[PDB]
Amino acid sequence: MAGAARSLSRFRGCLAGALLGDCVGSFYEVDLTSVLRHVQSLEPTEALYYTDDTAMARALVQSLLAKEAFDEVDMAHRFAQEYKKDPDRGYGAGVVTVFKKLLNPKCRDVFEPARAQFNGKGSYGNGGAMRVAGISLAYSSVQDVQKFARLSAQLTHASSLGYNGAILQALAVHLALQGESSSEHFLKQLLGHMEDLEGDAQSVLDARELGMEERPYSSRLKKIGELLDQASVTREEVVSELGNGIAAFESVPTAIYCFLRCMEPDPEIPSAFNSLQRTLIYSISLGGDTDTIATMAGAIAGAYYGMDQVPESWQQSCEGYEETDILAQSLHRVFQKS
Ligand SMILES: Nc1ncnc2c1ncn2[C@@H]1O[C@H](COP(=O)(O)OP(=O)(O)O)[C@@H](O)[C@H]1O
Ligand SMILES: [Mg+2]
Repeated sequence: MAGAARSLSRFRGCLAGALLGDCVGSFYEVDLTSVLRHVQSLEPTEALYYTDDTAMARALVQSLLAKEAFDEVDMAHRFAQEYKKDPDRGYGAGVVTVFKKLLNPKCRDVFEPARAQFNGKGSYGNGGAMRVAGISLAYSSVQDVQKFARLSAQLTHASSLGYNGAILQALAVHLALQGESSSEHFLKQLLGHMEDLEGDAQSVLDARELGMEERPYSSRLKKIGELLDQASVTREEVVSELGNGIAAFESVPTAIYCFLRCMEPDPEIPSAFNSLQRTLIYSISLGGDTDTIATMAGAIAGAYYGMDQVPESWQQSCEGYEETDILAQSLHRVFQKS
């Protein structure tokens, strides 16, 4: 079991969970039967490549470790150089333009490329959120998590839909690292934070311009509360109400739903699977952007259940699982230990 709030086990389980989500989810980038069939093939060697989700998470974490702090110039450069070195990881069509501009040594304003995206409105993709878990490992306070989730996200994702998705994901990880909670209290804390954020005029403006409801993440969290109280919620219901898409708004709430729903056993998923495995399986069964939804659900679940629920056979199937683990331990030593 995962032990105290912000334990080493929780740190390790968080990054391993994210890696598992990316690697296993990537196979389907779908039905529950087919997923269950496919995961049997993990049972008894870095055979599953990671994608942009992990590549960016690793750069983000390496920046934090390098500076023992957030440094936007260092982080932007690490993202750009990681892309330069290994461009075929499955980066979004939009965000590669950001990396190209950052690679220009004349670029001394590292937030400006992201702001120019999509006719100056910014990306609303889930790429800011997919990599953000490291932020919550580095920072314990809600205040710092919000601040640095936003800043890290804004390096590529300047739309409030994009960066607020990243904050929500980081807040979910923040909470999961604290250990045992009712699903009620977990969801309620998230709702409260997003209601606070969606009172800001930039959030209200971005939402209105995109033709959405007035406080979008808040509305989705309320929907999650309803779904968690509803009988026999089907994949159709989840996907139609929450989404399974590349947009942050259609993937971050979904990931959180998968975590909360899978806190309890489910007779549709064999009992031999543990809670972390169940969460990953369920999230992939939703289809769509299985890679990023599973990566995000995995980060939350990993933080909550800890490393003892990370199956060696799954973990050792993933490219770079040892590097991922070292980074988690390093985050714990530098920012959690003294
Ligand atoms: N403001 C936007 N207008 C139109 N499409 C967008 C917008 N923001 C994101 N997208 C879509 O989402 C995709 C992924 O976003 P992008 O920022 O490239 O990468 P990431 O997957 O890292 O979020 C884009 O290639 C595009 O298809
Ligand atoms: Mg990916």
